[PDB]
Order: sequence, then structure tokens, then C-alpha cells
Amino acid sequence: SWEVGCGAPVPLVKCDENSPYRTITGDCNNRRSPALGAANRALARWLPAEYEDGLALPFGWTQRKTRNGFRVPLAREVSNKIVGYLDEEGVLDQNRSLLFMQWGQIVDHDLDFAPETELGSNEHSKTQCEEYCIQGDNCFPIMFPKNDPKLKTQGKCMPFFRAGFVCPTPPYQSLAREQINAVTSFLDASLVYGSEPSLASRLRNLSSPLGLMAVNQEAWDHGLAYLPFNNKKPSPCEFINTTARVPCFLAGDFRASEQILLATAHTLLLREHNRLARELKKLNPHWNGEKLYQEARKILGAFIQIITFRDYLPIVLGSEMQKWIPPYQGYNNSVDPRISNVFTFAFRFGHMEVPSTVSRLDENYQPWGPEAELPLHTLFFNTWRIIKDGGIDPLVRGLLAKKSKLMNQDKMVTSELRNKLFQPTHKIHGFDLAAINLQRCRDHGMPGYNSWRGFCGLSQPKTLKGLQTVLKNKILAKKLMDLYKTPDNIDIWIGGNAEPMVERGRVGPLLACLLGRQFQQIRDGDRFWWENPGVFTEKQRDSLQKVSFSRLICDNTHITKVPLHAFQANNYPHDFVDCSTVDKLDLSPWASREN
Amino acid sequence: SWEVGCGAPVPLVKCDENSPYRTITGDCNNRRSPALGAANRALARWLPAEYEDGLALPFGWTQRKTRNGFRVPLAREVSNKIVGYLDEEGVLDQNRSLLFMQWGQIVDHDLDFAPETELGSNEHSKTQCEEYCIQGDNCFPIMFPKNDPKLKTQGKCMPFFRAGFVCPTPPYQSLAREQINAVTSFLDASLVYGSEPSLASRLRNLSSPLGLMAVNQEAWDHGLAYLPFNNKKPSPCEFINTTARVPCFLAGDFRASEQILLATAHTLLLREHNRLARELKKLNPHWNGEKLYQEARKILGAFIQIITFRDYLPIVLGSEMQKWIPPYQGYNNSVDPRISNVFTFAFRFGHMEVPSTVSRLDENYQPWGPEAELPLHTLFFNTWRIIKDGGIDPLVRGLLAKKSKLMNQDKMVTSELRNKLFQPTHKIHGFDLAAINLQRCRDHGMPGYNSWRGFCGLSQPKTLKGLQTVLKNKILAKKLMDLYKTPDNIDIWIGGNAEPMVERGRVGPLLACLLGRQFQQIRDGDRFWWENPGVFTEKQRDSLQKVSFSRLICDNTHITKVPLHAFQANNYPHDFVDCSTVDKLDLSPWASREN
Ligand code: MH0
Ligand code: MH0
Ligand SMILES: *[C@@H]1O[C@H](CO)[C@@H](O[C@@H]2O[C@H](CO)[C@@H](O[C@@H]3O[C@H](CO)[C@@H](O)[C@H](O)[C@@H]3O)[C@H](O)[C@H]2NC(C)=O)[C@H](O)[C@H]1NC(C)=O
Ligand SMILES: *[C@@H]1O[C@H](CO)[C@@H](O[C@@H]2O[C@H](CO)[C@@H](O[C@@H]3O[C@H](CO)[C@@H](O)[C@H](O)[C@@H]3O)[C@H](O)[C@H]2NC(C)=O)[C@H](O)[C@H]1NC(C)=O
Ligand SMILES: *[C@@H]1O[C@H](CO)[C@@H](O)[C@H](O)[C@H]1NC(C)=O
Ligand SMILES: *[C@@H]1O[C@H](CO)[C@@H](O)[C@H](O)[C@H]1NC(C)=O
Ligand SMILES: *[C@@H]1O[C@H](CO)[C@@H](O)[C@H](O)[C@H]1NC(C)=O
Ligand SMILES: *[C@@H]1O[C@H](CO)[C@@H](O)[C@H](O)[C@H]1NC(C)=O
Ligand SMILES: *[C@@H]1O[C@H](CO)[C@@H](O)[C@H](O)[C@H]1NC(C)=O
Ligand SMILES: *[C@@H]1O[C@H](CO)[C@@H](O)[C@H](O)[C@H]1NC(C)=O
Ligand SMILES: [Ca+2]
Ligand SMILES: [Ca+2]
Ligand SMILES: [Cl-]
Repeated sequence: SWEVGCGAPVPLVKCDENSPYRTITGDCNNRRSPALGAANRALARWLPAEYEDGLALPFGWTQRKTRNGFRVPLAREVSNKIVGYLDEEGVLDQNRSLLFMQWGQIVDHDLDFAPETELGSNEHSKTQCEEYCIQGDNCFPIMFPKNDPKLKTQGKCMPFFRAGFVCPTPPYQSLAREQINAVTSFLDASLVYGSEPSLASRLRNLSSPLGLMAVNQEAWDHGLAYLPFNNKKPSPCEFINTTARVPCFLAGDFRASEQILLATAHTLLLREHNRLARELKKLNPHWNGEKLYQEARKILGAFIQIITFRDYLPIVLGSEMQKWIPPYQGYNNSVDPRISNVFTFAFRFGHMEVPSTVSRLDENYQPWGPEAELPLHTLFFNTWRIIKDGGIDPLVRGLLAKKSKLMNQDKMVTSELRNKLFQPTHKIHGFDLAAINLQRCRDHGMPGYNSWRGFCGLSQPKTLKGLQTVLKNKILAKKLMDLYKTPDNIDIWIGGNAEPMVERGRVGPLLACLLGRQFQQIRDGDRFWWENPGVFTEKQRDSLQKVSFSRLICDNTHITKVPLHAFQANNYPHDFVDCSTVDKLDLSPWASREN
Repeated sequence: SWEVGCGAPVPLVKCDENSPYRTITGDCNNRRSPALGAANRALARWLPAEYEDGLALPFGWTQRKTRNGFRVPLAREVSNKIVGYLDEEGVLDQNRSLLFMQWGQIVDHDLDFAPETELGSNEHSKTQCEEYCIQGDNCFPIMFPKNDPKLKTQGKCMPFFRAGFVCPTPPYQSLAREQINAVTSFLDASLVYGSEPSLASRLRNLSSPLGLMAVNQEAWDHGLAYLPFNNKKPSPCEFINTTARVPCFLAGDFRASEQILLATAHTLLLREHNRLARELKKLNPHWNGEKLYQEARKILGAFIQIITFRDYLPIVLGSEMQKWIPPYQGYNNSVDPRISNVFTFAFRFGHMEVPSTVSRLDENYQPWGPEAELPLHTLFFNTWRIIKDGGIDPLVRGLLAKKSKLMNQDKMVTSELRNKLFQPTHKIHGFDLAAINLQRCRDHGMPGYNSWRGFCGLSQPKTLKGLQTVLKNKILAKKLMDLYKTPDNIDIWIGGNAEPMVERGRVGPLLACLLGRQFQQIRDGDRFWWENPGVFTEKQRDSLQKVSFSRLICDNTHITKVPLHAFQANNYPHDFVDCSTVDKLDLSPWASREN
């Protein structure tokens, strides 16, 4: 295969330096080095790649070959013996709403994507991998360990394809494999607008001069907009219920329809851009399509940044917030804005916050219809449950009123994700997200737990007792040692997520470090950061401070009661207030008379 | 596809319908369909695109793949074996001045521009294409044939970048790839004023309310104006002589400084707008900056149209003039005003009319200084030879008194263009304009010779003997067959230009058809055509008939003696008369009292 040898800039660079707007592609943000943070480039490395053969082959590729002396345990064996649990009772997070989980995934999709090597080329090398479990080239199968229930049910393996990667480049230098980030490293609403101008154009209402995003023309949510349907086949959203035959939504990000609440959040964000465009049309009738789009885009861009840094990261990082993301001291153009390879695994802490069910709630936040509570696994690539069952309002009430799953050392990932995950190109609700994470760490040539512990100036346990100490759990440490033999070999994803959460936070000290560092860098290293002088007026920045997720819902649904702080656990009706009481985004400071 | 929806970048501006002036962008000319003829749209297709893969990839992309059975020959091999010649003796056109050549290029640049995917000169992918000759994406290298002298001197290839294309500006294809026309399809002096309002504003003297175009403030031509300097770096005009360090001129068209006589013609046109503005200021003191600019612009607009249709096209099309451009029957709003893809190659007949030298002539039309006669290749992106060596007057005398090169089946393109062309982003006087033309036909998915022969209801030869008959040349036909194998595969540019010229014209029957059709359409389809009732008064149209290139020179240089008809071969002194004897543009009919 060797898909994408390189990698050279598909969209090139057109650095119009007097432009006050971000490029779609993230190009020209850093003037010294224009390609920093741009889409379809190599993920940054904070540490060098670690491969079996020093180059491309992941640890666990060759049966014989070991890692610091010891064999690497099968991903799925780690999943079963550490990450699995049966009893969904008492697992919910008492002080975080489901929106906490959902916003994590929205942010993640803005920041990074490392899609599978793109070509089958009308080929059965896709099925050759899946059907016959033959390791080779980009087929890197997850092998089931002995006694795995799925041996009886699914055969020898789950299929897995290695992430795409950059050049054999003209020097043809001996180089480590570097995975591509297909989206813009900047927090810039790229999941709404796209990370490539082909898509970004295709997503716009251009037949109208109002700088509107294209909306669905086949269905409506009580007069409120849905995303257009992706009519490209084969559609996995139609596959999951062939009777309903409802396609996936077309969005700025490839993964928008991956699960119903993600599609829902994508719907809120789209409605908000169009709401901003027709409000700026009233204030500035002389402004043309491009100007409305770009200003709406810039505002939405800043909304995501503010909600992320003011509301979201403080409750992720807790006691470590000020240590890693201090108060803002302005655009430092020598900071690397690019998303690191390791961050893409660090931010998968989200996977342990996803509970087993999604609720639809009515206008009194009571169960909506007969089947209010749906198991998560039925909502993978599910657009019909939106179009043909009540719109997004009942789902949005669910996000405010239901709880995220709490990370728990004895109950890590729900079987809805660990056993019943649906992958868009395969036929079965039978995959393991946790196994995929461990396999993917290896694919990406991830350094081990201690390598990253070291990188964060934290202790590097070499012993059962030393690990017991860091994890504050004897049975967990013992299980990890039985499988990995050394904490050096522990795959970063399970290692970071094994660490007890920090005070007032929702991740361990190691992930706090890794997340904190990256979030500091995408702020400080962003020339279009919202707080950077000259991006917005002082007037505009005063008005942008009032924004809230609560207000987003009010302005873009038919929901009237919302809580003041949407990310904390809020029960109806005590913790809810009327939409009329919530501060608004006053757009007066955008009013451009005598232009 | 996104078909019926596909749209690329554009300013998306609305229509002030009561405006009596052209938009900068060509928007709102056609009221039914406002975008027709506007800048930064798809070139029209008269026949469907023909690509290797039916979509985007040009014929000659894949070494393997063939065209109607036969492989397509390397562009450079066609250049060397057909288009080249050594002997510049007797090649001059004895009945056309050099202004004939120069006016062609001026008109061309008003009408169409399909710029390369714009490289920022900040990437390794620019040099990756140039240095390693690696075909991929927008790098489509011109490969040297074996025994080509440039192998020893320049490596394996000339670099070549594919023209930009619509909706997706990076690669996505389901409908055929359509190249952009970055200028206004209307004959409207857009090369003076710009095809985009950011530029058009930036080119004006706005700090004075006299509707003047900005002029050079660093240098003067015996008190007469030069265009401002293009401050954008790196400047290729200062690259060609780093001691002189003289930048390229800033004009309405990107290509103004491509060669010294083009820059010269751009200088005359600019001086004439300013001369019109300060004459209309005298006649109408109450008129403001906008009104002076727009009326000056409208007059100059009409000048170019009249010289083109009354003087230029008759001597291009000869016997075919009346057939294709009959007498004017008024604005037909159902005619397509857009420039076709194929026209942009048809109008490159100009390339075979460019002679090997440019002369500076003194006040007696004698050699000016010791180095009067300069080889053409030294005058690519050459502004210093104007600023620091005599101004434009000696060069303008050259245009009147020297001859255009004659198209010749045995002597097609001078080595000045065929071996020694300079490209603005590269370092060497080493490119081949003919090779680039053949490569560019393929890039633009051009149908073959016979496809266009057919489109013009002319015979479609399938044999050596049949081709010999059409070309009235045995050795040319034989060479074409040895390379292309079928006349079906012959690239439109070399095919049209191979055809013996029509009676008292300067192109063959095929180009007569293609040029004639397009010129008919940009007249008939233009709502602001100068002869269209209501654009000008009957009085104004009577005064506009007197204009001449001879008069333009008189009013805008320090030249005193000029011929009555500048496009014919005119020798000093018999055919020259005094400037006082030439009919003037009487601007009395623009006098607008009591407004
Ligand atoms: C708060 C963060 C977060 C949340 C919540 C989250 C929630 C979910 N996830 Fe998942 N997810 C998160 C962060 C990621 C990241 C960072 C990546 C890696 C992306 C990349 O390629 O760079 C990821 N998730 C990657 C994935 C992948 C791809 C795995 C691979 O091939 O390696 C899948 C299938 C996926 N998720 C599913 C889901 C589903 C389903 C949900 C919820 C129902
Ligand atoms: C009578 C017409 C005419 C004349 C004379 C003429 C004279 C010249 N030329 Fe050239 N040229 C003419 C008509 C064109 C056209 C129509 C185009 C295509 C433009 C477009 O993008 O739509 C063109 N020339 C395009 C070009 C290009 C771009 C080629 C490519 O990349 O595909 C170059 C470099 C160029 N010329 C050089 C020159 C030079 C140098 C001279 C004279 C000194
Ligand atoms: C692109 O934008 C244009 C307008 O900016 C959209 O066309 C507009 O579509 C709306 C429907 O969304 C139309 O309004 C409708 O009027 C009927 C008739 O009374 C009513 O049944 C509906 O409730 C609705 O109000 C409207 O005709 C039309 N506006 C204009 C100016 O044409 C177009 O749909 C957008 N396209 C995309 C892809 O988003
Ligand atoms: C040299 O160039 C000039 C181009 O202007 C040519 O002179 C012109 O020749 C044309 C033929 O295409 C003559 O057209 C004729 O016009 C008269 C009108 O009185 C008409 O009776 C004829 O039917 C014909 O249409 C034109 O008179 C003549 N013009 C001038 C000013 O001399 C000439 O043909 C070229 N010579 C060569 C050898 O190519
Ligand atoms: C939940 O967290 C919020 C802010 O993170 C805090 O103000 C509140 O006291 C906490 N409440 C509970 C019940 O944990
Ligand atoms: C599929 O869709 C129909 C309505 O479109 C619905 O009644 C049915 O319950 C769905 N089937 C499943 C498996 O959920
Ligand atoms: C920018 O960040 C670097 C660390 O990469 C730091 O050394 C430097 O002090 C910062 N620059 C400024 C001006 O604060
Ligand atoms: C503006 O107008 C004045 C007088 O008309 C003139 O001196 C000046 O050169 C113009 N400005 C520019 C930049 O050309
Ligand atoms: C370069 O420019 C200078 C004027 O600055 C001129 O005298 C000299 O002859 C030029 N040299 C070349 C090599 O063109
Ligand atoms: C106007 O345009 C159409 C060609 O598209 C043609 O059918 C019609 O005859 C034209 N009218 C005139 C007067 O040429
Ligand atoms: Ca982004
Ligand atoms: Ca034009
Ligand atoms: Cl065409």
C-alpha cells in the first residue's frame, strides 16, 4: 500500500498577511513557519517515535520480538482483564452532566483526526484483513486471547487498519513513521467549516448572499435546521436501520454522525453560525456573503475557545489548571501550535466518561415517549432517531439533566464501547474501543507510561509496590504487572487513565500534564486566539465574555429552561432557570455603520 | 455531485441595478444570470473536458495510459522537433508593426488569466517539483526527451504547476476539473483597473478627489508618469539585475511586467486614464473622485474595444472578419459573454509573432545609444531598462518602426521564448513557452485538433496525406504524425498554429473560427459595449470614433512623429507625420453643466 508517500501541501499556501481571518486549512497562522498547525501534516512529536524495528513496525507486530526484554500483551487481553465490567449501577458521575463528556468529543474533533490509510482501491484487502486475520502492511489485526467470548461469536480477530502517515521524502532519509493530522491543530470550529476548502465551499449556502451554512432541504426540527445529508454511499447510518434509510449528516468533520449526541452538538453549532449570519445581516445590510460567513465563523470560533478554556478545562485539570494553563500573557509566535501524537491518546480519557444509555426528555424533563432511555450501542451512526423521533430538543435536555459516566479503576469502559462498538465499514456491533486504543498507541509508535511520566517530571515506578503507590490500588497494579511485566511497557492510554483523578479534576497527574501542555500551546501559539489584542475589539471581547452553553441552547432550540452551569450535574427543576434570565451575546459591538 | 450547487471562492457582491458603470469584477453585467463574465469563475466549455481518468488527470500524466490507442508525445519533444528554428533571418512580418504583436497581448490580458495554484514561495514542495521532477498533485513536470541539450544544463525536467480550478481549490473531482478565469471576460480595461475591488481601490489616487490612478513617486519619464512599484517580495524584476534592484510595476493585471513592451503599453493606458480625468475635471469641476475615475475608466474601456474591433481583428481574421464578427445588431442578453477554455489557447497564436529582439530608437528613429537592439530574453521581468535607460519613448518608437515576427511553419517560436523564457518564481532563463503551451492544453483537459476542427465544421484528417493536404506542407505533416500518430491526438495549440494563414489574415481557418466566435460573443454579450444604445450619447459615440493608437502615443509620450495607422508596417520618415495632424478625442460631449 504505502498510502500518502507525502504529504506535500495539497492546498499550497496563500499568506494574505493583511487578512484578519483564519485560513480554512490553518495555513499562515505562524508567519515564520506558515505550515505549523495546518491540516494534513505530520502530528508533532514531543518524544521520538518508538517502533519494533526503530522505523515503522509497532511493538507487538512480530510474535518473537519483545519491549525492554518482556513481551507486549494483546490489546484485547488488557481490555478484558483491566478495562471491562458488567454492572452499570452506581458508575455515573455525580457532579458532571453528559454535556461534559459530549463537549470533550466536540473539542477533540476540532483539534485532531488520524484517519486510516485511505485506499482499498475497490479491493478485498479490506476483507482479507477482516475475514482471514492476516497481519501484513496496513492490516494490523487485534487478535482475541484464549477464552475470549468473541471466539465463539466473531472468529480469531477484530480488523484494524494502521493510521495514514507522511513521506518517503526526496533525500529518502531513514525516518520514523509519522501519522497525519487531517484537521487544523487550532481551536477554530474546523469541525463546523471543514479543514480543506473543497468541503468548506461544499458546506456553504453560496446560491444566497447571506454567508449561511447549507441546511437540510428534506427535513426540519419544528422549523429549526438540520445539517445536510451525506448522500455518498455506502452510508453506515442507513446500514444500521435499512427500513428508516436515513443518511449520515455532512459536516466540517468526517466523524459528525459517529453517535447521536455528537450529531446533536454539530446541529447546535451549525444553527448558531446561521443565527449569527442573519443577526449581522440586520446590523450590517451592506455586508456581502463572504463577510457575513467569515465574521459568523470568527465569533463561533471564539465561542468554542471560551467555553473550552473558561468552563471545560478547569473541571478536567482541576488543581493542575493554573500550573499548565496560567493566565494569558499574549501570542508567543515561537510556541509550537501543532497537536502532538501523544495528545490524541491523552484526550481519549473521554472514553471512560461515556455511560451505557442516552435519554430523551420532554418539556418537563420527564421521559419522552415510551422508549425514552436507549442503549448507547444502538445510537452509533444513528441519524433516524433524530429525523424521525422528536428532533434534537429531547436529546439536548438529556445532555443537561443526565450524568456522564465517572472514570472508575474497577469500571473503566462500558461494554456499549468495549464489546458493541460499530465501525462504519464493517457489519457488526462487535468491536472494542479500548482494544483499538491500545492497538493504536502501538501503531502510532507511542513511548511507554514511564517515558511520559519522565516527560512530565513525575516518578517512574519500576516495581509492583512503586506502581501500587502511584495508582493507590494494589489489585490494579498487580494486574498491570502480570500483563506488562514493567511499567515501562504500559501503553500510554491505559497508563494515564489508570491514575487516580486529581483534586477537583477528571484526569490523573500524567494526563493533566499532557492535556495541560497541549491546551497551553494551542492558545499561546494561536495568532487568532480570541484574547490576542487586535483579533477582536475590547468592546467585542467584553460582549464575548457573556456567552455560555446554556445561552447556545436557548438561542438554537425550543428549550426554555436550562441550568446556569451546564457542565455540572443539574437536576430539574431546582437547578434550572428560564432562558430570559441568562446573559445574551450582545452583537452591537459588530455594528459597522460608515464602513 | 455538488453539481447545481458547486461554487468556488468569489466576492459574492450584490447588484446596484440603476448603476450606469461596469462593476470591477464584471458582476451584474447580465441581469438574468449576474455571474456571467465575472472574474474568478470557471472558464466556459464549448466542448467537454477530456482527461486521462475522465475527471482531472491530464493526458500524458500516466506514462502507461494512451490517447485513442497511441501514447501522447512529450511537450518538449514536440517543441524541439517542430516549433524550433535557428535562423531569425527573413522571419520578420513585412506588413505588420511590432504593435500588432503587443496589442494582441494587451487584449489577451484584459480577457483571460488562468493562474497556477498560487505558491507562497515558503515551501519545500516548490523545489521538490523543480529539484526532483516528482509528478504529483499540482506538480506536472515537463520531462526532457533524450539528447535534449537542457539535460546537461538544467536536469531532467522544467517545473510546471497545474492551473487553479473551481469549488474544491484542492483536489476533489466528480464533475470534470474546470480552470478559473481570474479576470473579467468583458473587454473593459480590467488590466488597467483590476478584476477585484481590493486591488482596484489600491491602484487609485483616493487621497486626491480627482479620480486619478496612483502613479510612481520614486521615478519619472521626463516628467511623465510610471506605474507604482509592486512592493511584494520576492520581486523577479529586481532578481534579473540585483544591482539595478528595480521592482515590477503594479497594474490591474498580475502579468504587467512580464516583458518590457507590455509594461510600456500598460504605462500608455495608465497615463491616458489620468489625462482623461484632468480633462474631465476642466469640463466638469463639480464632478467628484468616483465620477471622474468611472467616466475616465468608461472612455478608456471603449478605446480598447474600438482599436481591437476596428483596427486589430480585421488584420487577424482577414477574409473571415465579416463571417464571425458581422455588423453590430445590439446587446443580446442571451449570448454567453464568458471566455472559453479553448480561446485561452487559440489567442496564444501571439507567441509565434514575437521576434528575437526589441529596439530602442531615438528622435530620428535611429538606434538609441550603443546597445539599441536587445535580445528579447534579457527583457523578461525587466523594469530597470525603462527606469534607468531612456524611459518608454525609445521603446514606443520601436513598436511603430520595427516589425512583428511572421508565423512560419518552418520557424514557429524564437529560441528567446522556446529556450530562454524566464518564469517569475524560478532562477534561470531556461524555460520553453511552446512546451508549456502543449503541457497546459493537457492540464486544461483540451479536446484534440479534430475535435475543434469538427466544432468549426472543417474537415477532420485521419491520415498523413489528409493532414499534408490541410497544412499544405508534407514535412510538417510527417513530423506531426511521427509524434502524435493520429491528428486526433494533436494538441489544439500546435494544431491551430500549424494551419496556413487565411487570405489577408494572420491565423488559419481553425483559429479564425475559435477567435471569431469568442470576439463575436464578448461584443454581443456585453451590456456596456460602447455601441449599445444608452451606454454613451450619440454625440459621445461620434467623438469616440476618432480615437487611434497614434493619438494615444502623441497625447501620452514626448514622441511627435507617428504614422496614421500604427498596426501596418510604417518606415521613417515617409510614413510618419506630425502629432498635430492626427484627429483628437474631443471631450466636449462629456461636458455636463448644471448637474
Ligand atoms: C473527551 C474526548 C472524547 C470523547 C468523549 C470521545 C467519545 C467517543 N469516542 Fe473517541 N472520544 C474522545 C476523544 C477521542 C480522540 C482524541 C480520538 C483520537 C482522534 C484522532 O484520530 O486523533 C478518539 N476519541 C478516537 C475515537 C475513535 C477512533 C479510534 C481509533 O481508530 O483509534 C472512535 C471509534 C471513537 N473515538 C469513538 C467514540 C465514541 C463512540 C464516543 C462517544 C460515544
Ligand atoms: C496575441 C496574444 C499574445 C501575445 C502576443 C503574447 C505574447 C507573450 N506571451 Fe503569452 N501572449 C499572448 C497570449 C497569451 C494567452 C492567451 C495566454 C493564456 C492566458 C491565460 O491564463 O488565460 C498567454 N499568452 C500565456 C502566457 C504565459 C503563461 C503560459 C502558461 O503557463 O500556460 C506566458 C509565460 C506568456 N504568455 C508569455 C508571453 C510573452 C513573454 C510574450 C511576448 C513577449
Ligand atoms: C440558501 O438560502 C436561501 C435563502 O437565504 C434558502 O431559500 C429560502 O428557503 C426558505 C426555507 O428554508 C424559504 O422560506 C419558506 O417560505 C415558505 C412559503 O411561505 C414556507 O413554507 C417556509 O416555512 C419558509 O418560510 C424561502 O423561500 C427561501 N428564501 C429565498 C430568499 O429564496 C435556501 O433554501 C438555502 N439553501 C440551503 C442549501 O441552505
Ligand atoms: C498589407 O496590409 C494591409 C492591411 O491594412 C493590406 O491593405 C489592404 O488590403 C485589403 C485586403 O484584405 C484591402 O481591402 C480592400 O478594401 C477596398 C476598400 O476600398 C475594397 O475595394 C476591397 O474589396 C478590399 O476589401 C484594403 O483596401 C487595403 N488597405 C490599405 C490601406 O492599403 C494589404 O492587403 C497587405 N498586403 C499584403 C501583401 O499582405
Ligand atoms: C460540583 O463542582 C462545582 C464546580 O466544579 C462546584 O461548585 C460544586 O460545589 C460541586 N458540587 C458537588 C455536589 O460536587
Ligand atoms: C427502524 O426504523 C423504524 C422507523 O423508521 C422503527 O419503527 C424501528 O424500530 C427501527 N428498528 C430498529 C431495529 O430500531
Ligand atoms: C515564548 O515561549 C518560550 C518557550 O518555548 C519562552 O522561552 C519565551 O520566554 C516565550 N517568549 C516570550 C516573549 O515570553
Ligand atoms: C494624488 O493627487 C495629487 C494631485 O492630483 C498628486 O500629486 C499625487 O501624486 C496623487 N497621488 C498618488 C499616490 O499618485
Ligand atoms: C544592471 O544594472 C545597471 C544599472 O543599475 C547597469 O548599468 C548594468 O549594465 C546592468 N547589468 C546587467 C548585467 O544587466
Ligand atoms: C440572440 O441569441 C441567440 C443565440 O444564443 C440567437 O438564437 C438569437 O438569434 C440572437 N439574436 C440575434 C439578433 O442575433
Ligand atoms: Ca481545528
Ligand atoms: Ca476584462
Ligand atoms: Cl473550451
